[PDB]
Amino acid sequence: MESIEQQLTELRTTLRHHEYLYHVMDAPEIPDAEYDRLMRELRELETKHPELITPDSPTQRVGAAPLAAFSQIRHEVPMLSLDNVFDEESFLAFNKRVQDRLKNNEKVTWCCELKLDGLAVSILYENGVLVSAATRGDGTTGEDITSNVRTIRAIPLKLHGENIPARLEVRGEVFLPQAGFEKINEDARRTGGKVFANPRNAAAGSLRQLDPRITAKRPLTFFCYGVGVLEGGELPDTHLGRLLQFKKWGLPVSDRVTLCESAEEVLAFYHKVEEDRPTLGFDIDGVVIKVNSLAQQEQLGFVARAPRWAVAFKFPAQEQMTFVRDVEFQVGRTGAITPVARLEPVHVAGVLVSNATLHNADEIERLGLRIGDKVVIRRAGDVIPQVVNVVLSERPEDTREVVFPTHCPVCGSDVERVEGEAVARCTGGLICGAQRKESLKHFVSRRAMDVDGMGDKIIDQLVEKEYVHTPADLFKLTAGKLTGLERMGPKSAQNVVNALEKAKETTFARFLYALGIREVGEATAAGLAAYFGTLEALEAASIEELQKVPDVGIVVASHVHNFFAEESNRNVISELLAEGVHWPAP
DNA sequence: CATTCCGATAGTGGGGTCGCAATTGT
DNA sequence: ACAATTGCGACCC
DNA sequence: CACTATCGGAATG
Ligand SMILES: *OP(=O)(O)OC[C@H]1O[C@@H](n2cnc3c(N)ncnc32)[C@H](O)[C@@H]1O
Ligand SMILES: [Zn+2]
Repeated sequence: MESIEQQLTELRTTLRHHEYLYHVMDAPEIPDAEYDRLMRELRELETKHPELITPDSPTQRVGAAPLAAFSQIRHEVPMLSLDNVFDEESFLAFNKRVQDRLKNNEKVTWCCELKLDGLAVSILYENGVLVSAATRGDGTTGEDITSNVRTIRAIPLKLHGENIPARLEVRGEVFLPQAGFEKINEDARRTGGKVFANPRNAAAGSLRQLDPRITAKRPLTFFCYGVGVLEGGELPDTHLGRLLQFKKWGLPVSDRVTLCESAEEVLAFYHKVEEDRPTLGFDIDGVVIKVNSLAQQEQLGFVARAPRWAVAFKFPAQEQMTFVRDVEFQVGRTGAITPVARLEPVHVAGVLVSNATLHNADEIERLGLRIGDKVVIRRAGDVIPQVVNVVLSERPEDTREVVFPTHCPVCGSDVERVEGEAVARCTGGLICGAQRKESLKHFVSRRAMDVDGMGDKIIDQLVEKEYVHTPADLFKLTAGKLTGLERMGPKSAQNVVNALEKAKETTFARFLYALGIREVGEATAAGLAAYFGTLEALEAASIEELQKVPDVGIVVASHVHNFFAEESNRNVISELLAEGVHWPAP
């Protein structure tokens, strides 16, 4: 309610104060994640009132600004994923889905783009002025990388054409072309520097640098592919049309973007790009096919993790060979026992591969895999290690059978492989230390209670030393007790207590998900949350009423019902609430 | 309607690099 | 008593 | 980030 001038000055005062403490204490940086935040808030208010900007304002920073801790930025519009298709048939299925859905909106035109291989970045432009830039994070909240993005030559600090909207969030890929990647490695080996493994991870590392001066020396570039929040302007209903407009604003846009009228045209485009792939000058992992019309785009809507109007049409992945040195079994929070191949380290498409999931016992039999076997490996989708097949012809004289454990490798309990099901799991329950660990690990994960600083190691030790038994115990911990832990310390322990405290404020959906109810993942957690609104109506629901919730049948209904039916869980929840955990009432 | 098909999730798995701070070295 | 290493978790794909 | 099993619900005969 306080006037503009009074708001500007209160932001500048806090900013100039942080800079003061920085110099005084002779600090290495500004440990306050609230310095980058305040700065973007000042920029947002300033671009809004270009006449209320002073030459003394921190926004007119004359030279290198003081280093500051990374802050976060919320995405009004989610930065989701893409459903993948790997072959012409997979695409035709996608095409059928889009068609069968739409009601005689017949004219479906496909906008086709290269799927660049770097990292996603969202850039907010207010009245044509670049105010902030953020990564994707969990889709809702991402890291503020404004300082690093400002050093990217290809990204204009201000747009220029006509009808520039009041608010325009530009989404695209930041990346290192091959020549830039090689230039950086040539410099690393010349000096004592460390060389990067590939351009994707090098580009990402560059944007996580605390000191922008270092980022400025990385020849990062950018390409627009979409839009986030949009307010004002006169943008067209065609996706291509919009990119064409961005290009006119001065934003960088790939000249390869094309329009296809049929599925055959899309396929032709796919093979065309596959052929010129080596002449691009940068890496790609495929092409993105999307409904060009923003209207139809809205009719198709999104699913949990991705739009229904687009797919990433990926290229086949580069294969390599190596051998299995061993197969280990890891226990998950729901008791699941997953086999993992330990491989002889081999380089594949830019990275060192040492491990690959084997999924389950059926997969191991399908492959006929034995310890010692030679295998064909590949980074599926150009990211994840996958064991394609065993090379029988080269099976060593001496190989060892892979024996699925009949007793959990942790608590020793019996393993259960239910009739007709493929998954085998540990039956120890609360007795199993691996389940306890994985469960607490899941409770603390980014899409759950999001407790920064709590990882596999700290959790392992807390469960090992019997300090924690249930989620509630996590908040009873004090700096004193944490300080005396392996790889733990005074400030380190304080950061955890702080993160735990901050984690108290959540949402019903995240809390529900954090509880780890069988078959209740993030999507179902949100559905149940939105349906009942309160933890009361939920645990008071019957199996028959639970089945009224969309996408919830008897399996889920029963698991949910049996979960709250247990006093055990009732007190875990009640204790968490007692501990302080809470969320916005509907 | 009984089966089969399929869209959408759940659950569990991988590697690179950087900042912070625990830990080791001068 | 700082300075240089390096374990761990964040957080990219 | 990818894969597979599984669940819920739509499609098939
Ligand atoms: O499945 P996923 O999470 O890897 O995919 C989402 C990411 O795909 C990238 N990308 C690259 N090119 C495009 C185009 N042209 N359109 C939409 N997305 C694109 C993004 O970086 C995104 O996060
Ligand atoms: Zn066990």
